[PDB]
Amino acid sequence: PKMKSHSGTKKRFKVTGSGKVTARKAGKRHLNEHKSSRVTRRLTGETVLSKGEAAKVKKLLAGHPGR
Amino acid sequence: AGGQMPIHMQAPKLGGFHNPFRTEYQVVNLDKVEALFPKGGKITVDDLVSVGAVRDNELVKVLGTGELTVKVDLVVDAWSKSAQEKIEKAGGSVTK
RNA sequence: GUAGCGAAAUUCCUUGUCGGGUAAGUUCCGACCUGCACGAAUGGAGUAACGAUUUCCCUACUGUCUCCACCAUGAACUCGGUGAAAUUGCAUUACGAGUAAAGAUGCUCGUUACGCGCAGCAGGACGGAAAGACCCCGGGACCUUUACUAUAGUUUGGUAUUGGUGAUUGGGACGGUUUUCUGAUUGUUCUGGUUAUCUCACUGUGGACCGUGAUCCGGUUCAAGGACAGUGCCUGAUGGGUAGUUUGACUGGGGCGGUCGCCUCCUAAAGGGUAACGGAGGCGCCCAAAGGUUCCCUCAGCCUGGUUGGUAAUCAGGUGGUGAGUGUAAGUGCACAAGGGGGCUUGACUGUGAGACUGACAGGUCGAGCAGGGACGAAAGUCGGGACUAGUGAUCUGACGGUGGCUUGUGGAUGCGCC
RNA sequence: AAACGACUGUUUACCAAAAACACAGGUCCGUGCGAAGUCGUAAGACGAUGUAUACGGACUGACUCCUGCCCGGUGCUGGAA
RNA sequence: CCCUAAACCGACACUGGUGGAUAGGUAGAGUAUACCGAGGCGAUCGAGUGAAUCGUGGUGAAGGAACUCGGCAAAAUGCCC
RNA sequence: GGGCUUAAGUUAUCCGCCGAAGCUGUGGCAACCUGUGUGGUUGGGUAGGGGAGCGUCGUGUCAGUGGUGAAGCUGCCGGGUGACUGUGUGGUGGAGUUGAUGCGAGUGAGAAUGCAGGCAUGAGUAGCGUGUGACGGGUGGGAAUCCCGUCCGCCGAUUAUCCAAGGGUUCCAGGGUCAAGUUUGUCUGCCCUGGGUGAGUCGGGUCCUAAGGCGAGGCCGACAGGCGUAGUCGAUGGGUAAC
RNA sequence: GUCCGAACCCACUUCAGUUGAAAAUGGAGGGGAUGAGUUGUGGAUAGGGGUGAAAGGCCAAUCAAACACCGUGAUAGCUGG
RNA sequence: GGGGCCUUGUGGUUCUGCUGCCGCAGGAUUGGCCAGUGAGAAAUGUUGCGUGAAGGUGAAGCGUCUGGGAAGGCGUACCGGAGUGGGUGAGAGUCCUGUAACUGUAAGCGUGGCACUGGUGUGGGGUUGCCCCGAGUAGCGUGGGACUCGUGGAAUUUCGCGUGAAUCUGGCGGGACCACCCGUCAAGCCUAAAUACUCCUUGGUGACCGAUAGUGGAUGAGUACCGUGAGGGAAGGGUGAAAAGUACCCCGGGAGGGGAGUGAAAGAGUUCCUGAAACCGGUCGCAUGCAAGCCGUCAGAGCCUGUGUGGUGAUGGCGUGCCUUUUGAAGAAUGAGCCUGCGAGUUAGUGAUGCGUGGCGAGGUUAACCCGUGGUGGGGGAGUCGUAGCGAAAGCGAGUCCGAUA
RNA sequence: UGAAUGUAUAGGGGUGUGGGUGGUAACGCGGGGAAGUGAAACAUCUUAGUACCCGUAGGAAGAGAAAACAAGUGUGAUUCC
Ligand SMILES: CON(C)Cc1ccc(O)c2c1C[C@H]1C[C@H]3[C@H](N(C)C)C(O)=C(C(N)=O)C(=O)[C@@]3(O)C(O)=C1C2=O
Ligand SMILES: [Mg+2]
Ligand SMILES: [Mg+2]
Ligand SMILES: [Mg+2]
Ligand SMILES: [Mg+2]
Ligand SMILES: [Mg+2]
Ligand SMILES: [Mg+2]
Ligand SMILES: [Mg+2]
Ligand SMILES: [Mg+2]
Ligand SMILES: [Mg+2]
Ligand SMILES: [Mg+2]
Ligand SMILES: [Mg+2]
Ligand SMILES: [Mg+2]
Ligand SMILES: [Mg+2]
Ligand SMILES: [Mg+2]
Ligand SMILES: [Mg+2]
Ligand SMILES: [Mg+2]
Ligand SMILES: [Mg+2]
Ligand SMILES: [Mg+2]
Ligand SMILES: [Mg+2]
Ligand SMILES: [Mg+2]
Ligand SMILES: [Mg+2]
Ligand SMILES: [Mg+2]
Ligand SMILES: [Mg+2]
Ligand SMILES: [Mg+2]
Ligand SMILES: [Mg+2]
Ligand SMILES: [Mg+2]
Ligand SMILES: [Mg+2]
Ligand SMILES: [Mg+2]
Ligand SMILES: [Mg+2]
Ligand SMILES: [Mg+2]
Ligand SMILES: [Mg+2]
Ligand SMILES: [Mg+2]
Ligand SMILES: [Mg+2]
Ligand SMILES: [Mg+2]
Ligand SMILES: [Mg+2]
Ligand SMILES: [Mg+2]
Ligand SMILES: [Mg+2]
Ligand SMILES: [Mg+2]
Ligand SMILES: [Mg+2]
Ligand SMILES: [Mg+2]
Ligand SMILES: [Mg+2]
Ligand SMILES: [Mg+2]
Ligand SMILES: [Mg+2]
Ligand SMILES: [Mg+2]
Ligand SMILES: [Mg+2]
Ligand SMILES: [Mg+2]
Ligand SMILES: [Mg+2]
Ligand SMILES: [Mg+2]
Ligand SMILES: [Mg+2]
Ligand SMILES: [Mg+2]
Ligand SMILES: [Mg+2]
Ligand SMILES: [Mg+2]
Ligand SMILES: [Mg+2]
Ligand SMILES: [Mg+2]
Ligand SMILES: [Mg+2]
Ligand SMILES: [Mg+2]
Ligand SMILES: [Mg+2]
Ligand SMILES: [Mg+2]
Ligand SMILES: [Mg+2]
Ligand SMILES: [Mg+2]
Ligand SMILES: [Mg+2]
Ligand SMILES: [Mg+2]
Ligand SMILES: [Mg+2]
Ligand SMILES: [Mg+2]
Ligand SMILES: [Mg+2]
Ligand SMILES: [Mg+2]
Ligand SMILES: [Mg+2]
Ligand SMILES: [Mg+2]
Ligand SMILES: [Mg+2]
Ligand SMILES: [Mg+2]
Ligand SMILES: [Mg+2]
Ligand SMILES: [Mg+2]
Ligand SMILES: [Mg+2]
Ligand SMILES: [Mg+2]
Ligand SMILES: [Mg+2]
Ligand SMILES: [Mg+2]
Ligand SMILES: [Mg+2]
Ligand SMILES: [Mg+2]
Ligand SMILES: [Mg+2]
Ligand SMILES: [Mg+2]
Ligand SMILES: [Mg+2]
Ligand SMILES: [Mg+2]
Ligand SMILES: [Mg+2]
Ligand SMILES: [Mg+2]
Ligand SMILES: [Mg+2]
Ligand SMILES: [Mg+2]
Ligand SMILES: [Mg+2]
Ligand SMILES: [Mg+2]
Ligand SMILES: [Mg+2]
Ligand SMILES: [Mg+2]
Ligand SMILES: [Mg+2]
Ligand SMILES: [Mg+2]
Ligand SMILES: [Mg+2]
Ligand SMILES: [Mg+2]
Ligand SMILES: [Mg+2]
Ligand SMILES: [Mg+2]
Ligand SMILES: [Mg+2]
Ligand SMILES: [Mg+2]
Ligand SMILES: [Mg+2]
Ligand SMILES: [Mg+2]
Ligand SMILES: [Mg+2]
Ligand SMILES: [Mg+2]
Ligand SMILES: [Mg+2]
Ligand SMILES: [Mg+2]
Ligand SMILES: [Mg+2]
Ligand SMILES: [Mg+2]
Ligand SMILES: [Mg+2]
Ligand SMILES: [Mg+2]
Ligand SMILES: [Mg+2]
Ligand SMILES: [Mg+2]
Ligand SMILES: [Mg+2]
Ligand SMILES: [Mg+2]
Ligand SMILES: [Mg+2]
Ligand SMILES: [Mg+2]
Ligand SMILES: [Mg+2]
Ligand SMILES: [Mg+2]
Ligand SMILES: [Mg+2]
Ligand SMILES: [Mg+2]
Ligand SMILES: [Mg+2]
Ligand SMILES: [Mg+2]
Ligand SMILES: [Mg+2]
Ligand SMILES: [Mg+2]
Ligand SMILES: [Mg+2]
Ligand SMILES: [Mg+2]
Ligand SMILES: [Mg+2]
Ligand SMILES: [Mg+2]
Ligand SMILES: [Mg+2]
Ligand SMILES: [Mg+2]
Ligand SMILES: [Mg+2]
Ligand SMILES: [Mg+2]
Ligand SMILES: [Mg+2]
Ligand SMILES: [Mg+2]
Ligand SMILES: [Mg+2]
Ligand SMILES: [Mg+2]
Ligand SMILES: [Mg+2]
Ligand SMILES: [Mg+2]
Ligand SMILES: [Mg+2]
Ligand SMILES: [Mg+2]
Ligand SMILES: [Mg+2]
Ligand SMILES: [Mg+2]
Ligand SMILES: [Mg+2]
Ligand SMILES: [Mg+2]
Ligand SMILES: [Mg+2]
Ligand SMILES: [Mg+2]
Ligand SMILES: [Mg+2]
Ligand SMILES: [Mg+2]
Ligand SMILES: [Mg+2]
Ligand SMILES: [Mg+2]
Ligand SMILES: [Mg+2]
Ligand SMILES: [Mg+2]
Ligand SMILES: [Mg+2]
Ligand SMILES: [Mg+2]
Ligand SMILES: [Mg+2]
Ligand SMILES: [Mg+2]
Ligand SMILES: [Mg+2]
Ligand SMILES: [Mg+2]
Ligand SMILES: [Mg+2]
Ligand SMILES: [Mg+2]
Ligand SMILES: [Mg+2]
Ligand SMILES: [Mg+2]
Ligand SMILES: [Mg+2]
Ligand SMILES: [Mg+2]
Ligand SMILES: [Mg+2]
Ligand SMILES: [Mg+2]
Repeated sequence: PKMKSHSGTKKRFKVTGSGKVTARKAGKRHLNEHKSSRVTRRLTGETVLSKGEAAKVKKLLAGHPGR
Repeated sequence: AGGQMPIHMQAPKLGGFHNPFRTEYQVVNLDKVEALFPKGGKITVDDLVSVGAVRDNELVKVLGTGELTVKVDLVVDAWSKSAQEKIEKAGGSVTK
């Protein structure tokens, strides 16, 4: 049978043109008042995963190209 | 992950949405057009770019990375501004 | 906490104390009350009779014993027949003092010992039998309850079954008395609450009759109820009656106690890092100034003089470099002040981030330069909160504001996305 | 002679026969009969071919003398501004 | 045909369990017990041998619970008038 | 440990030797690096990673081979760095199977208190299930254990006799001694063959009902089903004619 | 629901057995033995249920939820191989 | 849309009543386009085909050699629309059974199809004025279920309980809802084929098993046996080509053996092919009764043998099992009495992701299915991956996104 | 024929007209409907509408001739791949 892809991984991770795995930075959904604009700038970007985490995400995606 | 909140839970969900009616433009470049129609392709068409390679039964947008030293009449579905500018500079045209 | 009872089937201390019994009595039985922690239908205190119940004593009686002996028998033992069992890494399987996974037939150093049988005894082979029944850890089961979430049942009201006619009580329709109105209303319709009636709805019932010569059942009828009850659906309450489950870890075993994230110091062995239920403390804030900027100032202590006034309030002179101070722990800092004061302000900005620091990662931290638009300063310039480092919470889901990217035939709407 | 249970009985087949259970007696609560209670989805049935001197539940446990104070908590019963 | 069993229930040709009927004599209250009757059996490995020891019985000087957690077991008592 | 001071004790110092799978010499194997004439470095190893193989079975193809003896089994003589092996040589055996090269695996066992069978160990050991047998004669290949007889002992509210339940041919006669019988056995409740059970009255049915079961219709229940009327069964009882 | 005591029913003590004669018995005593007695035959109650003079006892020789089959090759961060 | 209202049209008529002495309908052998045993508003005899169940025919070899036996060897011929097998005393194309090919089928309830018989039967155009078009239904509320959708922005669909419509200028659907547009006409019914399956029947097949395997079952197998019952549930295959199964004699009561016969073989004698290991013995060689032994190993005398290598081994040195699990085990931690057999990394996906290798290459590749009853081959490009990325997306595009066209 | 009873029905008496009963390996349709398991606990969810169960077929069944899709043209019953 076909292998299903992981739903959370589908919704959370992207794969770039060069095979890099990127996610959205965590920690900016709420409780933003005490955070400086510098902290929000650090948390508003797009993070590139480490090699091990990227391999795990690629295993979780059943060939799904990411969101 | 051993009980630690796993990456696929700690990372925030990329939100957004998908366009239900999004169409994807098969793209051909001026490098490829020049290479596959070197003898000054007079009137290239969707069928001609398909017999070369455009993956037919799709819209056949033409993009403009290249030089296009020849004169060519593209007759395709949509084109980029730089591609159009290069085409009229070389002396060709686009249609549709 | 009464009557009564009490070192008791209850008394920890405890062999309480006294008295009886014995030559000697932690037991006994009668008392004391100092009841750790009696007590009146989970009955209190008694009680003739009863007890293969528990306890103490006397007598009789005895191999229970001093202290065993002897006799006969079924096994044991020899011969003939028949003929298992658990167990089993191995074998030509000593002792001593050692050594080693800390208890050796098997290793070391020594000592002793001819080969093989038979009857015996149980010190060892950590002997055999049962993947310890205690302990802990994982799982399960059943039990309990004011654990959680449900549920049968019981119960509430609505509504359907469900109709007829009334009164007695509230809200309008509605005009046309009042006085559209603070206040009164009536009639003409409409709609709630409450309540009493009526009866080929219904009740599964009391009598009679018939199916039938049947204590079932049904039908007819009478009586009694009666739109109630019953039942369906919806709904609130109740519900260990029942069901599924949860009930953390660390830990010099576990339990109890304590602890769990963040910050500072020491341990920490002069980079960084470094554990213990190691040694000390803090944090879950605060401040519209205690932020920004610009200019100005120097403290604490000590000595002397001085109304109230004293060690110490305010004042003067002298001395005094950090020992004062710092919103808040501690350290590193800060007198060039980052400490004290005045002026003007909102940078406690928007768009950014070269380049680095630090973590397994999520992440945490610093940051030049630039644009916009400001504050302060004559300018140089400084300003993306606070001398620095704690004052915090990923994701999910939902919410508000803005934006308008998307919207399933189109236009809206609605929903979503983005910030 | 003391403790316990009044007694005869009953009980852990296969480690406990007892001071445990039962018991006669006692009290409280429920039940007006299609009873309450119980089995069952229901019809039915037991209760009972019984009718409050009965039936069901609870605790106590022959007999003698007795059974005190507390309704704040919880439960039950009644009441409904 | 077996049938208070070698034939049934116990895996056995198993010192266990299995309902009913008949059931004489003497001693005796007796269907207890002893020895016998009607009738039936000698039991399904034997032969020996004074070992220790274990089981099962027997007797015991003087003492008489000194035993032991405890008079456990045994002994004594026992019937009729 | 023996023993040692007459050091074989301590200490300073000198001269020798012993001593490892270390080093060196010699011979073989292997991995890697290197310019590729040389040479250099390396080769303990659990978990584990990489590489290259042995053996078994099936199978495509080619070459074959086999009663002048395949497979299997079992000796001897050999071979390889290993799993293993000989195209050496016998024995047993009686119908298949070898080499090359591919292909496919139910492809390798010493452990799982593993499963099945066979067989050891304990061991000629414990036991042979309450007891009283003795003798004379007989039978027989064989007799404590079979038959007959005589003594003796045992049971006798049962070790007797007859039923029910249950069993099912064990009953009788004759033949038998592999197995079974806790020994032996000529014997048997065993084996083999044949035979044996006679009812108007006995015990049941043809008669009766109890508890209880089933239950025409029926009532109840989503279905499945529950209950129950009329009935109809059901002895452990009633009724019923022989000694 | 008297007394002593056989049958009968029981199971208090002790010894033996404990690879037993026996997966609970045997020897010696012991309790009840006209009663809430005991026993034969047939029947009824069934597994979250039965029944229980109540021990969580018993329900076909292991019952804090029987047995058989099925879901099923349940699952096991554990032990073994 | 239909009914109605009309302008016409019914198969050529014997020539009946009614509507108007117009027309309508019954009528009757006869055409007849047709249509038929089907779901089709229906269902009743005679004639044309190859066959299934049984059968029939079915080609073509001898001679020598060794052997118990020829299918083997050697020589030499034949058949083949037949060389697929399986038998026969060993390995057969021509010995047997068959096979190829052809043929028969009477019969079937036969069956399928054809003819006939027989049985059954037209519309087109206009027209709104009217009439009809499936009701406790659709909807709505509520409590549940199914839809990717787990109550939600909740369409569509469904059950219980309430409530309850329009009906053509109408109803429903197009994911709340409304409008328009597009589609469609629910609340009546029947419908072959492609699809699923095998207790059975017939034929065939297997890099499937070969008696601990394969069914539990190659045999009295759901049997023996166990359980009250539901239920559980085995083990045991092989003489030889042919019984020619050992006449007769001897020891023995027999059992068993010894002679002899049968047979190629009897050490193939029925417990019978082959006959391994554990295990149990006889014989021979050496060692062993002064010795402390994880049982071996290295050194090594003597003896035996010499089939000149082998067997044995006095005596000396060194030396604490295997596995598991462990910081650490000879361990007095676990498991194993012994041998033989059996017993654990598999398989399936046009799964995911690497690598090796082969093909093709800016292209690669098919899936279902169709053809090949002749297979493993050919077709099939629907799809799918590569061919452009960036963005939540509109979109833009070698750029894009955040941003101010920074 | 017609009860109570008036209509009449229930019922009763004929007649025998037709059908039913039960079995069956898989496949079908309609309905009822687990748990172990997974989620490293667990309750939503999962397992799974699976196991099992009830009713009921046929040689196949079910479905089926648009109150359908589509999205601007169009497709034209259902089933299956
Ligand atoms: C007074 O402390 N002493 C030392 C203990 C002890 C003393 C005398 C005994 O007579 C028994 C015991 C222990 C228990 C253990 C029980 C246990 N069970 C209850 C879970 C168990 O696990 C088994 C078993 N079959 O494994 C049993 O044997 C068991 O039931 C039983 O019977 C026991 C006895 O007999
Ligand atoms: Mg947000
Ligand atoms: Mg902010
Ligand atoms: Mg956590
Ligand atoms: Mg005292
Ligand atoms: Mg005390
Ligand atoms: Mg005293
Ligand atoms: Mg009181
Ligand atoms: Mg009280
Ligand atoms: Mg008390
Ligand atoms: Mg009392
Ligand atoms: Mg008292
Ligand atoms: Mg008393
Ligand atoms: Mg007593
Ligand atoms: Mg005395
Ligand atoms: Mg003896
Ligand atoms: Mg002997
Ligand atoms: Mg030591
Ligand atoms: Mg020692
Ligand atoms: Mg030693
Ligand atoms: Mg040794
Ligand atoms: Mg000995
Ligand atoms: Mg001995
Ligand atoms: Mg010992
Ligand atoms: Mg032990
Ligand atoms: Mg254990
Ligand atoms: Mg246990
Ligand atoms: Mg034990
Ligand atoms: Mg639990
Ligand atoms: Mg249990
Ligand atoms: Mg109600
Ligand atoms: Mg109501
Ligand atoms: Mg009234
Ligand atoms: Mg009335
Ligand atoms: Mg009235
Ligand atoms: Mg409870
Ligand atoms: Mg509970
Ligand atoms: Mg669970
Ligand atoms: Mg835990
Ligand atoms: Mg813990
Ligand atoms: Mg502790
Ligand atoms: Mg440091
Ligand atoms: Mg350091
Ligand atoms: Mg550390
Ligand atoms: Mg300052
Ligand atoms: Mg702020
Ligand atoms: Mg940077
Ligand atoms: Mg920090
Ligand atoms: Mg600026
Ligand atoms: Mg200025
Ligand atoms: Mg500050
Ligand atoms: Mg400041
Ligand atoms: Mg979550
Ligand atoms: Mg659409
Ligand atoms: Mg922003
Ligand atoms: Mg007293
Ligand atoms: Mg006392
Ligand atoms: Mg008593
Ligand atoms: Mg009493
Ligand atoms: Mg008594
Ligand atoms: Mg009893
Ligand atoms: Mg007992
Ligand atoms: Mg009473
Ligand atoms: Mg009632
Ligand atoms: Mg009654
Ligand atoms: Mg009491
Ligand atoms: Mg009060
Ligand atoms: Mg009170
Ligand atoms: Mg109240
Ligand atoms: Mg008898
Ligand atoms: Mg017997
Ligand atoms: Mg028997
Ligand atoms: Mg007399
Ligand atoms: Mg007697
Ligand atoms: Mg006699
Ligand atoms: Mg007799
Ligand atoms: Mg016997
Ligand atoms: Mg002797
Ligand atoms: Mg005596
Ligand atoms: Mg004497
Ligand atoms: Mg004496
Ligand atoms: Mg005397
Ligand atoms: Mg005396
Ligand atoms: Mg004493
Ligand atoms: Mg003493
Ligand atoms: Mg005594
Ligand atoms: Mg006595
Ligand atoms: Mg050396
Ligand atoms: Mg070396
Ligand atoms: Mg060397
Ligand atoms: Mg190596
Ligand atoms: Mg080395
Ligand atoms: Mg390894
Ligand atoms: Mg040959
Ligand atoms: Mg072979
Ligand atoms: Mg090969
Ligand atoms: Mg294998
Ligand atoms: Mg093996
Ligand atoms: Mg075995
Ligand atoms: Mg032996
Ligand atoms: Mg002997
Ligand atoms: Mg022995
Ligand atoms: Mg012996
Ligand atoms: Mg003996
Ligand atoms: Mg005897
Ligand atoms: Mg005898
Ligand atoms: Mg005799
Ligand atoms: Mg006698
Ligand atoms: Mg007598
Ligand atoms: Mg008979
Ligand atoms: Mg016979
Ligand atoms: Mg027999
Ligand atoms: Mg006989
Ligand atoms: Mg014998
Ligand atoms: Mg005989
Ligand atoms: Mg005989
Ligand atoms: Mg009769
Ligand atoms: Mg009856
Ligand atoms: Mg019926
Ligand atoms: Mg009768
Ligand atoms: Mg009868
Ligand atoms: Mg009495
Ligand atoms: Mg009896
Ligand atoms: Mg006892
Ligand atoms: Mg004992
Ligand atoms: Mg008495
Ligand atoms: Mg019964
Ligand atoms: Mg208890
Ligand atoms: Mg039992
Ligand atoms: Mg349970
Ligand atoms: Mg499952
Ligand atoms: Mg498992
Ligand atoms: Mg273990
Ligand atoms: Mg022929
Ligand atoms: Mg030939
Ligand atoms: Mg319609
Ligand atoms: Mg709708
Ligand atoms: Mg709804
Ligand atoms: Mg759903
Ligand atoms: Mg709806
Ligand atoms: Mg729409
Ligand atoms: Mg249909
Ligand atoms: Mg088999
Ligand atoms: Mg074999
Ligand atoms: Mg076999
Ligand atoms: Mg049976
Ligand atoms: Mg031959
Ligand atoms: Mg042979
Ligand atoms: Mg054999
Ligand atoms: Mg053989
Ligand atoms: Mg010697
Ligand atoms: Mg030694
Ligand atoms: Mg350890
Ligand atoms: Mg060991
Ligand atoms: Mg050992
Ligand atoms: Mg262990
Ligand atoms: Mg072992
Ligand atoms: Mg083994
Ligand atoms: Mg395409
Ligand atoms: Mg049928
Ligand atoms: Mg669950
Ligand atoms: Mg779970
Ligand atoms: Mg788990
Ligand atoms: Mg159909
Ligand atoms: Mg059509």
